[PDB]
Parts: sequence; C-alpha cells; structure tokens
Amino acid sequence: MIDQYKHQQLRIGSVSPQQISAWATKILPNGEIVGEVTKPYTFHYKTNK
Amino acid sequence: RRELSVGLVPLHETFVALVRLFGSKGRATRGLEILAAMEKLNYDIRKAWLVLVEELVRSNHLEDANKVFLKGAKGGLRATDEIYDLMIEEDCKSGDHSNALTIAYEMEAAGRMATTFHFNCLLSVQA
Amino acid sequence: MNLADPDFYKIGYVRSFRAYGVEFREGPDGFGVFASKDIEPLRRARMIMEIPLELMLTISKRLPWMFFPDIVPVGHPIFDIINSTDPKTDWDLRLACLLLLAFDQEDNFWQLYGDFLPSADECTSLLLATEEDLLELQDESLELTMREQQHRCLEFWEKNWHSAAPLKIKRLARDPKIFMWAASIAQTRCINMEMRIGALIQDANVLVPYADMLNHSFQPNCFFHWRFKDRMLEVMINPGSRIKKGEEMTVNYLSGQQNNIFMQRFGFSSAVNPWDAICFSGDSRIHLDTFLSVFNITGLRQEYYYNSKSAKEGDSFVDGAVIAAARTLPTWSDRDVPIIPSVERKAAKELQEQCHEILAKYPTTAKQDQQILDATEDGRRTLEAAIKYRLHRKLFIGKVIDALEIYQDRILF
Amino acid sequence: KDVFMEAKLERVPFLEEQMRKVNEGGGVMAGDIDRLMKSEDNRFAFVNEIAAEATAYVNNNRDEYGHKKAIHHVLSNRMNDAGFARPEAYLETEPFSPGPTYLKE
Repeated sequence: MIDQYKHQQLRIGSVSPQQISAWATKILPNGEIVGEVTKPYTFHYKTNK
Repeated sequence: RRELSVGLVPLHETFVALVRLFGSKGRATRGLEILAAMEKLNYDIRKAWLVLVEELVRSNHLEDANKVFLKGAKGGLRATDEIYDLMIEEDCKSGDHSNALTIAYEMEAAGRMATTFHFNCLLSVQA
Repeated sequence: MNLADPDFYKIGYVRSFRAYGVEFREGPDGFGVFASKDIEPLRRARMIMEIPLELMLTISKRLPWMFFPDIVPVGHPIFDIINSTDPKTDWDLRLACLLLLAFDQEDNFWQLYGDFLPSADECTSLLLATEEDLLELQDESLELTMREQQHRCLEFWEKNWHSAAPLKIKRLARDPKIFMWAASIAQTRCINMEMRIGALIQDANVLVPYADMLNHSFQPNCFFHWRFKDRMLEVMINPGSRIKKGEEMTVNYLSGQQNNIFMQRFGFSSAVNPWDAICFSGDSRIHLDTFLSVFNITGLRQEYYYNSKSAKEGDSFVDGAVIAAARTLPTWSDRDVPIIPSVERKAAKELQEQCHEILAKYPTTAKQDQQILDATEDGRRTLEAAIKYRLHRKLFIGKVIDALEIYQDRILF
Repeated sequence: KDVFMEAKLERVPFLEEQMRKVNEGGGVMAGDIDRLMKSEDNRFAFVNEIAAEATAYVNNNRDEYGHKKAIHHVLSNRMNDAGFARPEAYLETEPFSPGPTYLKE
C-alpha cells in the first residue's frame, strides 16, 4: 500500500542585501529606481496625502 | 477496408493481428481506431489492448506505451501481472517516475499489492 | 420445492438471525436456498442471511487451537485429543470432535440443529460408503485415497476411545460409525475464512448453520463476507445481477482447483466441471486461437468468457466441458501471429482425429457403456452417486469429443 | 423441544406510538448511519467517500439541490439498495398542515 506522499517545506534564514533590494526596488521605464525612501515624510501637513 | 463494405464481421484474430503491427511500427492513434471497432462489435478489448501495450514497449515507443495503458486502465480493465512488472521497471529505467508512480497507484486499485520489487524500481530514480 | 418447517427459521431467528428475501425449501435434497420476489440490478451488493458468530464452531487453522464461541470448558479432557492431532493434514478430525461436543453439552444451538442435518442414511460423502460401493467407481487413485481416508479415522478412534474413556469423552461416540458421520459433516460443510474478531485477524475453519444450505453451482452469484464490528457472517448478492422469483442462488465451493477428484471427494459429483479435463498427448499439437474463436470464447485462462452477444444464437452447445477442454489440450500458438495455417492435414482433421483415437470411446477400461446411464435404482444415498460420477465423467468425455469434432468440422464457416 | 419458542417471540403491542417519535427526531437516520458504518474499517475514509459522492451528485444535477441535501440523498441511495425503503433524501412532509409553519415546541 503506497501512501499518498506529500512533501511540503518551510525554510527561514537571514537575507542578503541584494535580496532586500530585489524585494523592494522598482525600476520605472525611465530608468529611475528610487527605492531608498530618502525622506521621513509620513503624511502631508496639508491634505492627508 | 473491404470487410465493412461487404458486411462480414471480422474475426477476433483479425483485429488482434493488425494491432500487433501498429504497435510494432509505432502507430499511436491507429491502434485506438481498431479499439473502437470491438467497442461496437461486442468484443472485449482486453486482449487487444494487452498485446498493443506490450508491443509498444517492445519497440522504443516509451511515451506511446504509457498513454495507451493509462487510457485503457483508467476505466475498468484488469491487466496481467507481467505487464505491471514490465512498465514499472521500464519507466523507471528511462527516468519516468511520474508515469511509473501513476501505474503503481493504478495497480493497487485493482487488487494487486505492490511488493518490494516495485518499490525497488521506484527507488532507483528517487535516489 | 415446498418450504421448510416453521421451526427451521426459528430457533436460529430467536438468536438474532435475519433472512430478508430468501426462504429455504424442504423437498428431498440439500435443503436449498431459493429466493422470493425480484431484486433488479443493484450497485454494490445486497446483504442477506445475517448469521452471528455465536452460532458457529470456528476452530483455528493453525496452532494454537482456539474456539471463539467457547465450547470446550477449562480443563475438559477433549482439548488433549485435539492438541494431539496432526496439524495441516486432517482439519476434519478436530472439527468432528467439536461437532460431537456440541451435541451433549447443554441446550446448545447445535443440539437442536442436528436434526436438520443429513443422517447416516442421507449424505453423499464417500467416507460413509462401503467396500464394494467404493469399488463401483471407474478410478483407482480415488479408490486408494478414499480407502486410506476411511482409515486414519478408525485409527483416530481407538487412540482416544479405548476402554478407559472418561464418561465425558465417552457417550460422544460409542461406535465408529457416528464419528464417521461427524467427520463427513466436517469435510462437507467446513469453510476456511479470515475472521477479524478484535485486533486479531486469523484464518479459521468454520461451520455455518443456515449458510451450508446454499447449494453449489460453478456459475455463482453469492459472496461470503464477515462484518468486522458486530461479528456477523453475511451472504451477498453479486452487483449487477438480476434475481428471479424462486430460482437457485448459489455460492461456489472450489474455484481454481477441480479435476473432479477432490470435488467428488467433498460431496456428490461434478456436473459441468469447468476446470477439469483428461490429458491427451498422443499427437503433436492443435491450434490455440481457433477453439475459442469458433465459439467466441474469451481467452485469459484465469477468466474465460463466452460473450453471449455472439451471433444469431449460433449454438446451444456451450457448457463447463467446452470452457474446460478449451484450455487443457495441446493448443499450439507459436508466434501468436501466424498465417493461421489452414493445413487440415496438420493443423486440423487427423490430429484431432488422433485425439478421437486417443479418446477411442472410453478405451482405458470400458467397464461399462451407455447401459449404465439411468439404471433407475435409487438407494443408500451413496450408491447411484458413484454411478453418477461415472455417468458425469463419461458425459464430459463424450461432450469433449463432440465439441472437438464440431470445431474440426467448422473451420471454414 | 426447548420450551421457549413463543414466550420469547410474543409480539410487543402498543408499539405504534413508539414508531413515530423515532421518525421526526432523526432516529431513523442515526440508526441507519451506524448500520452503514458497521462494516467500514476507517470512518474517515467512509466520510470522505460520502462527501465525494455528494459532490458528484451536486455537479451532475445542479439545479435540484438546496432542499434535498444531497448528502441525505446519497445516504438514502446507499440504504435503499438492500431493502430499507428510506424515502428519497429522507424528505419530511406535513400531511396535516393548512398553515405555513409548525411551532416546533
């Protein structure tokens, strides 16, 4: 009686900086990356945008 | 072609002879064409499908052999134990675990219980 | 075909036995199980003949011996008789001891069920026949085996009933002809099955009241099943099988083994015997894919079929003899894809004519001939039964010859 | 010979009222489920087989279920092949109801 094999997995480990960059950086067609999030601008003092 | 034109019902040996040739040469869909005939002439396809499956392995039509056996054995079609040993070993010889495992699962559905020989064949490619 | 007495269904019915669409008959034969009403085709199975475990004997098939409806008391001096019995050879002896014990212990169910069982004057088993009646049989190997088997039970009667015989052990068999009745009953009505009682899967030889009445036919329509939870044996109607309003419902005794020398040993005689034939030799070989082709017999020896959707009722000449002699004969096949050589000088005619010479109308001894059939004399319930066996073997040989000559005549349409 | 033939077989009367309260309380289904499970080895496999058969029933003839409770349908189908009349889908009626709804205690 061959049983219904079911192989699942769950790994965990520290990420390389390249992995984070590939996670977050989005390159526009113009060539800009701009994934750094330079300024700490939470929400405009103006309209909540 | 003249057998149906005249109206005489062909013999059991008649269909048996042709399917042996088509399997020997590698005819994939041609064998199924005859298989429909006995499905209308009140003739069982078990012997014809057994020899057709076995002949396709006697030539290097491994992909054809799995397709014909799986289609016929998906429904109710008991197979001789010799065929089960042949395809499980042959599929594992060329690295066809996906086809071999399905046949082994199909074999156990029809009563026959997998022994150490079948597990040994599977372990060859899983290793 | 008259129904059985009302007491037959009861006594067992009071002990939780339920039969739904059957009614046992009383006419002179094995009581017989014939149905009523119609069932129509079904999907999986229809359960019938609910038989509990308490109404059994079920001695185990291997050491140690255990009886789940406990009959032998603790320390009773009859377990020593059984434990001294040779295993794997004579399972019908300890079973006979259990049957004899279930006749004088208490108001046990078998104390009442004994009356419906066939008596010494009844029964067909050869263990109750005599010397000249065994001699009245066109067979010497069977004669030797049955003469030895009438012994080996005389021997296992004086080893445990010899002038010491505690009254418990005595009074069970005061003479060596009721022990023969018990031995014959054990031989005829024992069945070996698997019994899952609790966490124990075991193989055992069992005796089943109300189920042995199911007569025999090599074309069966009944299964034996053992319900694991409530410990009940049940007969099951086959899936996709229509049932008439009083026709026979049968369960096969032996399958995959026959030759009419062991079935006959176990009772009556073969009628169609789909697994027996006579060795031919004498010739070179006959073709294989024409004997099953003229009658449209399906191959695959383990499972032979006739395909009733054959022709415009081509013939009414198919039987167990045809399906048996279609696979026990030379049957040359060669490459299995030949030209089918219609060389009637070699592939047909003379070769089977040689078989006609080999079967030279009973050439072995021919102790008797057509005169024997229907001598019109019934007596002792064991005579006219060896005669019946001779009749059926002669009929099988004759019909095999007839089928062979029909085949050799019809090779051209 | 044994004098208990009819003393243990006399029919108990007054059973007609103890035939109905089984039928609206779900007693017939409860006593049929165990008889269907009397031969099964693993109950989970039996439950999964019943669920798959009910799924097939819903797929093949969709536009009937919503009232019939196809699980009840497959249970009745399995119980109806060995006698055991068991009306279709164990459907309950209101023989005496010139009104829309019972109070239900």
